[PDB]
Amino acid sequence: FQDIRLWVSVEDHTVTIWLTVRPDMTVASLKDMVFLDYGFPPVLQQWVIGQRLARDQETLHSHGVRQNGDSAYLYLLS
Amino acid sequence: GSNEFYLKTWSEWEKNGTPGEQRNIAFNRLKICLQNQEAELNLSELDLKTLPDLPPQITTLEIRKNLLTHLPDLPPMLKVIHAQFNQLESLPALPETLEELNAGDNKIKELPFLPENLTHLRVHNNRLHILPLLPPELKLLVVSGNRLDSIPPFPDKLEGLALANNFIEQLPELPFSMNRAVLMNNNLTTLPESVLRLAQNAFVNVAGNPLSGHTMRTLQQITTGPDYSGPRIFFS
Repeated sequence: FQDIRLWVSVEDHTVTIWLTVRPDMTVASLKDMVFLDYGFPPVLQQWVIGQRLARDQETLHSHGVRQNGDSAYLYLLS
Repeated sequence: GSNEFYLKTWSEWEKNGTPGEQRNIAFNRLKICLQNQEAELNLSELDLKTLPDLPPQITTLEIRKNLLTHLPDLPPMLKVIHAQFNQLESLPALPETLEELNAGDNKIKELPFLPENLTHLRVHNNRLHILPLLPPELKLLVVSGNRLDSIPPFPDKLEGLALANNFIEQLPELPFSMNRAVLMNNNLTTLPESVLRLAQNAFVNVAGNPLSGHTMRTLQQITTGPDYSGPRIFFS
């Protein structure tokens, strides 16, 4: 329930963004946060966190996101 | 004697709701709030359709996810209002102490005057056609999903801007303080030159705008150049 700083590499052209997340956040809620803050529609977001393609209902905690500076890759679909 | 007025009003209000409204739980929280002189009133997620007179000492009003169409007068020390996910058609006059206002996901048609200490304004998913003049300490402006035809000039500490899914035809010049600008799905045909002067870590999303051919060449002559050090601009 402490904030985590997530390093995100976005590839559609690339950009690196810093997100602030909570470990109990679902991938669905992450997609919603990024939709509002960056404009990427949830249906077009594909999240990779540690060798796995993250599914909407999985938590960041379940994918090993635990400490500031942890990384995720975001790919944007056509 | 002041307390009796409030307890009486809340008492009367508790008995006049519809059966879905969790008025009894609200009455108890208001009571605890007033009698402990509590800083935050949290009536969120209590299916309320109106609110009564509010405890005058609160600095945070947490009323998200109810069914409110209007608010009562806002107590004059409020610093934070979380009113998102209601059915609000308008907001009352805003207290001068107000710093954060979240009224996203409502039905608001126009906003009242924005007070001079406001730093965060989140009013996405409303029905706004125009915005009030923006105050000088504003750091975050979230107005995506409205009906905005135009947007006022940006004050010079604005760091985050989201105005996606509007009808905006012209974008005012962007201050260097801006690190994040969501402009997607509007009616822009040109961009202000100041967009190229934002920081290298800055982000601009301008997808879904009918940017002209000359605009596209003008910008990409700079953004595709080898010595480019301006922000990352997403065009699609």
